Amino acid sequence: DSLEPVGGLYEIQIPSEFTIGNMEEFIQTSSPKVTIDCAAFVCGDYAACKLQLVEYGSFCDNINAILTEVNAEALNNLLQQLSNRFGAISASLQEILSRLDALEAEAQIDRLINGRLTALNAYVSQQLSDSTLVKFSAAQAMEKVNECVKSQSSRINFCGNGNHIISLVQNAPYGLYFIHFNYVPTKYVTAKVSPGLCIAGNRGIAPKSGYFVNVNNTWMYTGSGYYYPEPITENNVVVMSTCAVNYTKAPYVMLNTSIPNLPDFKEELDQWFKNQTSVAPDLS
Amino acid sequence: DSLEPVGGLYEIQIPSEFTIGNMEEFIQTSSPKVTIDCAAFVCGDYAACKLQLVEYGSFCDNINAILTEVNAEALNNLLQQLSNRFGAISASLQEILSRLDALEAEAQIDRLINGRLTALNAYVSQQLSDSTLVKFSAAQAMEKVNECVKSQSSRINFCGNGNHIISLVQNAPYGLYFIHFNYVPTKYVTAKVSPGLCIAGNRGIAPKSGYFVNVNNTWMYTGSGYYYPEPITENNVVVMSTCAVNYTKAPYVMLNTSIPNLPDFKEELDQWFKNQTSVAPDLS
Amino acid sequence: DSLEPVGGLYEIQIPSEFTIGNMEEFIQTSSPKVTIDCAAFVCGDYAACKLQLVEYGSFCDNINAILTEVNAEALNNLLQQLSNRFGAISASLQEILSRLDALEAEAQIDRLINGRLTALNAYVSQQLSDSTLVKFSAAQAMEKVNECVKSQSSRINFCGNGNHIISLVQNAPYGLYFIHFNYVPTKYVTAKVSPGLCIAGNRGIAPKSGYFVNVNNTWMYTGSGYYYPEPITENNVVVMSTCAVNYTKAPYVMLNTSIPNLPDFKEELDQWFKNQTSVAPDLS
Amino acid sequence: EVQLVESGGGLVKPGGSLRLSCVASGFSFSIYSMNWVRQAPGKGLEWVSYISSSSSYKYYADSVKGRFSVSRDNAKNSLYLQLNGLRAEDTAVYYCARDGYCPKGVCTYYGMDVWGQGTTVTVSA
Amino acid sequence: EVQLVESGGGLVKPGGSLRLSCVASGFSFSIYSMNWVRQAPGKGLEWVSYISSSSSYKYYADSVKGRFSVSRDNAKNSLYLQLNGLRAEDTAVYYCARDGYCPKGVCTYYGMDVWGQGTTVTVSA
Amino acid sequence: EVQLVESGGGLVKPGGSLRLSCVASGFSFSIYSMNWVRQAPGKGLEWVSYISSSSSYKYYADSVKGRFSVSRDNAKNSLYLQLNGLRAEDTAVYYCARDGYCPKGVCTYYGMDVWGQGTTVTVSA
Amino acid sequence: EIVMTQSPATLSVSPGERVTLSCRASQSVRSRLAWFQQKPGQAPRLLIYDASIRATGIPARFSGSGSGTEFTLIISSLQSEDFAVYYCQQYDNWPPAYTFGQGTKLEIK
Amino acid sequence: EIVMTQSPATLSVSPGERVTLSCRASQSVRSRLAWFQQKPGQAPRLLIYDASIRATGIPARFSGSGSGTEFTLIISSLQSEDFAVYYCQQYDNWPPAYTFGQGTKLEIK
Amino acid sequence: EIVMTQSPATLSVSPGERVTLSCRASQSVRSRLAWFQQKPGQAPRLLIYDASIRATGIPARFSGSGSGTEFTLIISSLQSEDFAVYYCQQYDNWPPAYTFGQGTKLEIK
Repeated sequence: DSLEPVGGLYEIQIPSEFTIGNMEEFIQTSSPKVTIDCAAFVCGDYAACKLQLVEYGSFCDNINAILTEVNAEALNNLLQQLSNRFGAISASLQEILSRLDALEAEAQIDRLINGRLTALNAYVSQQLSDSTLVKFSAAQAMEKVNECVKSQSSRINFCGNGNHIISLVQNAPYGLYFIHFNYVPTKYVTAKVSPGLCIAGNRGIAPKSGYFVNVNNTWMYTGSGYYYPEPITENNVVVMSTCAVNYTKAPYVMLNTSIPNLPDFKEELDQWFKNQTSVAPDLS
Repeated sequence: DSLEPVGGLYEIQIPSEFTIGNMEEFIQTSSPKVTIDCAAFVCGDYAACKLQLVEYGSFCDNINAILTEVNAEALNNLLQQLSNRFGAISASLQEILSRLDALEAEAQIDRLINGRLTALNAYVSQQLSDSTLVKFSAAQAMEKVNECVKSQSSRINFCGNGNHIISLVQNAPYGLYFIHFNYVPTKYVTAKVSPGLCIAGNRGIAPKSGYFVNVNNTWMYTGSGYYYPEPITENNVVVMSTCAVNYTKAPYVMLNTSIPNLPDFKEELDQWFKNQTSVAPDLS
Repeated sequence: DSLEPVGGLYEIQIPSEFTIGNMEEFIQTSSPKVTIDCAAFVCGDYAACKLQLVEYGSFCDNINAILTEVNAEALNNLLQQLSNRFGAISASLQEILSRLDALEAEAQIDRLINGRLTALNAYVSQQLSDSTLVKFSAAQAMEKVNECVKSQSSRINFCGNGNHIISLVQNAPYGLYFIHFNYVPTKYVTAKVSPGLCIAGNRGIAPKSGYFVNVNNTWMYTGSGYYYPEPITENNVVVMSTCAVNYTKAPYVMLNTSIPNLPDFKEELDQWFKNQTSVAPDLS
Repeated sequence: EVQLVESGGGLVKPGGSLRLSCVASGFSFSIYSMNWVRQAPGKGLEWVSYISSSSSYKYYADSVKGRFSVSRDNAKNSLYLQLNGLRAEDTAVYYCARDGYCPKGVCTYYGMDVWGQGTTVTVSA
Repeated sequence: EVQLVESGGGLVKPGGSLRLSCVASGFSFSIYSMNWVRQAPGKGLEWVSYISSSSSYKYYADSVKGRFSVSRDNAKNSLYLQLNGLRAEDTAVYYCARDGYCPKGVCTYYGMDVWGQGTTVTVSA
Repeated sequence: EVQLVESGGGLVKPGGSLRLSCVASGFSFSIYSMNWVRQAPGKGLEWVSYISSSSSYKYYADSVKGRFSVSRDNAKNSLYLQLNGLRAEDTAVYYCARDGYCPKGVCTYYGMDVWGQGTTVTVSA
Repeated sequence: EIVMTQSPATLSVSPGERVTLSCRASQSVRSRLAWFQQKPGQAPRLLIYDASIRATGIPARFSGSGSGTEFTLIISSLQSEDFAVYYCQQYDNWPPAYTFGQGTKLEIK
Repeated sequence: EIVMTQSPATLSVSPGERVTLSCRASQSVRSRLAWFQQKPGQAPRLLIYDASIRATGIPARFSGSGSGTEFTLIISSLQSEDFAVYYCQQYDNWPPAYTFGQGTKLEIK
Repeated sequence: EIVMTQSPATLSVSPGERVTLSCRASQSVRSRLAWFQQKPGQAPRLLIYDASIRATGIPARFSGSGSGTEFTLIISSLQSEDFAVYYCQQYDNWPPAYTFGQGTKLEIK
């Protein structure tokens, strides 16, 4: 009765009664084939946007292959010439002014095209992040086929809840449909558990596939899956070299995405910014 | 003995013959260092594109740090002045026209540059999605080191196929090379199994690490891993409080990426679109 | 005896003494809510960039919803008219030259805006990949709650190291804090193990939840979790139909992201490139 | 209900031209991708052309590349195929079918569920 | 310490205009998103408006859309709210609070931890 | 076979200038990133400069930043290093090494597998 | 609109008693839930954010839990200064559209 | 070019008999495989898509399975109206390059 | 800057003896480490990259291991031609900023 707790005293629940359970779950293993109509994504039906977006190249083919994972008389002469010179100048200014309006309208269409390609790239990245989570989910379904359907699992709370009996799997659209049979604990005994016990302060023991439960102020052993206290023997314990606990701290890992450097906009632009103030010539 | 099936009747295969297996497996745990030459990715060797891409800033440094995870005299005087005025006008129109051609060429280069930066961003998101899938594969290799190489797994069909014996691991380029030894079932007995049995409708039982197999029209027990029917005793069953099945359904989850609804292009563009029409002055 | 190794001979470590261990680990299960400003990100506080970026559309609302997963008199008269024609010509040239300067400045701001939207898309892509790895890490924490906290695991080196006794879980900021109690090996026996043994060249055996260890030049059985060699009986072996190893190789899978096939820049541009050279008209 | 109707088929001398039309009805034609598939006399099905809902991405089988042109008019809910330079091998029954859903430029694929009754192109001398 | 002080509250006739100010002190105002929250007499809190650190994205409750306008000046560490077309229901105590660290345009949310003491807007005839 | 050859080494007075050339042969120089590494007399290796295949991204060690300039001519399969403002510390044997595969602007790294034989730069009075 | 309901709006409690305040959302707000305490004539004080993370300086007796549509604030050892009005707030999606709970008043006994 | 091969091109079957139609792709098409049925003088009818998903209104007796380069269509209880020509079609990669199998004819017996 | 510390700088070994050369990093370079061998009067020869991958043509006796801040090069059966100076180099982050170790000289015994 000189057994002493090793590792502390913890109140935990040990099953005392069970019922047969049937859990039915779907696990996704694939996705529909997804491609992007980049012209329809960015422009819709607007023909000016699509016409300007043609000049952006075949990036949709590249995106979609990523998604699918494959003295007086002379004055009259001067008046005649001035009419032609001013006719050619006025005509030239119109051609200049028409090309300036075209450039400004195309620049504004480019900005909305470019902004909607940033939204497009965010969606392609989201599609790629979902298809990665589907691949993670497809691996979880294959682990349950191997360990729940093609065999019986000793893992508790893996093929549903409780202790595995038998599993069935059926094809379902974009995944697999599992039917699990278990006996699940419906009632628990809140028991006083020590991780190990020290004998006489010299020799420590650990419960072999079970718990050390203090019942009626004496330390007894019970199986972990069912509350049935029983005397501590050599068949249900493991001998520890010492009854001192070896404490360990696993590394602390938190995913924190780092913000990019991205220098000041004006300072970076000033390396090449040609801000000119063009001045028209003075013509008499 | 009035033992009724609980949960239905299912035909499943229980091993009856095994052979020793050797499975050799590669699991990738890392990738080679990948960076992007964005000037070469977008422009290739085209120097007119690489000159214009310099003005796009240091986005490659940002992208690559993400990838690596760190009243006759007067008339002659007028003719002299008119020759200079038309000389200055013609010179100015030429400078304007040269800057109009430059602006149109640069705009067309910016459209192919922007389209190829959208294909660049798709590749970066694909490379970041393979980066997470390799990390997922690196965690699966560390689970096999901990549970197959540094210990013996009680999980069937985990360290290869069948029942684990011993595993070995070697370093392979960008991964770990596993060698699994196990006894895999080569022949099966198709047995009629009930997940549990009910006795007189009062108390149900569940098989403890095994199967309830109906053989010769009497309900028997067998271990799950090997087909050896035996009488149902209290050592190989778990008593259920009731023989009614507790049916549950896990929530249905399908990854269906939401489409990023964008406004009508023309309606959004019309908030700021300046579709001016410029008319040259009338000059007689 | 005529027992012969099947599968080769390997030296592996079998535990011979243990100590009680306490491992404390944090597993991240969530992340803070993250949104992008997309205007402070790209422009900072530069007002010209913000004004030009307003015309890029509402992509940030789209990106953030992805992130949150929702005669004489006549000559004088001619001089008066020429002073007005040159007044209107020099006025329009100034208006043209002001719109040419504006268009060139806006083109340069667009280039740096577009470059920082590419860096933005790389960050949104990195955030989506990190939030996928958190979901993968959140599933690992739920597996440990189900199999280490809600039950006792038979998996060695899963709830920390060694053989699971009991686990506790606490809420921690953006995750769960596990405390694992187990008995971990502290000393091992380097034992010569064969995966199986052939008896008389006819029938092979496999060690049932243990190892075949050549001790004192005779083949003996030991449990895998503790080095206690014992005679080979029919209770600790599994009978193989033949003592020939069935060699299999898992498929070789390495994630190598495919480089997009972008055309030559100059040719794709030349599909629509203008390359005009505009000449001013000759005016006397 | 939801159906596709082909027209514009008939006898055509070799090297001639035909204009097949596939007017859709019953579904949102403006967002679906469409295909042309031809069935030669007593032979399997051959995919001719694919056109996207935005008409920007058109694809052709190599056997018809250059000589065949696909077009659509989502306002008229009709699909067209220009059969230029018709050869002997182009004698077939020409089908149109839906391919991709594409509700907002994002296409998902569920098979060519809807087909037209076809039209017959006979190219002989 | 870290504080928000709000002013510009008082009596306003129905249909009139009032302008609230929330000058921030003790923290980097230029990188925090801010909120306006009003508490009606003997009622729960209501979120009025959100403004980002770059001022580019401003959001409003549906009940105040159009009539209320939010602005900020990160050089003066001030937050403003224009109460145009004040009605009877706009009688409340108005608060300002921080809503996002946004150190470089990338915003993380840790609750509206810092509030202001409030100011009272009484709207009656 | 796959080789790098340095040239342009010799005696230079302190504060002077010298230009190093590294003509590549046997491999696709135009897609490889390249490095300059110098070995001081009886000392360890020091990385000088990195230049990308497209020449757009050039990087330097801080001990040579500003004073040394790296350039390449993928048409000539040559790598150059301009040694301006040579000091006593720049006396070394200069190596060019092959760094990143970069087949289509996408770079993968497999070590500095190929090195040159080097050239000696002796900077003394 | 994500309507958020706190029931009951009133609770008569005594010092040293554990009290749980229930919050529900008409839709799943995941873990984007915050808890506020508003003593009379004072601004709201953020107690819990992310449904379970205590704000700095918040006493350890205030504990938050839950996710989705069911949330709870636990005050393990109620004190004389906890007799305030307690709101829950949701900040789940984008754009910002923040809805509070109607409050829960702790009345002395 | 992914070549789709169906063998045998002909099958003599009787009503109530299980029929398996095999399809092979020269390259892995993953799960982008569809099954079509073409009764004489009629357009093809989509039976299975994604190699295993029945199209709407398709009877439960038509079952699809497989992935990669081996695909099968199962007609569990063949009926008198199932005597038709059956093709497999692949739509794996981008751009669209769709190739059908040469068909399999179910002859009465 | 990441400093490569390679100690001891000198090692007197005999042929046929296992040799371990230790490399350490002032901060984690993950698996971006390479091993170089420099015989006198010759250029460095890359032995290992990615901390454990042998370069092509490198003998099987040169083995690399480690990650983060601890790296080792194993020469299982040292030969007469392995008496050279050995460096470790890191190429972890972006931009390129490459730092070598001071070297380790293998002296005959």
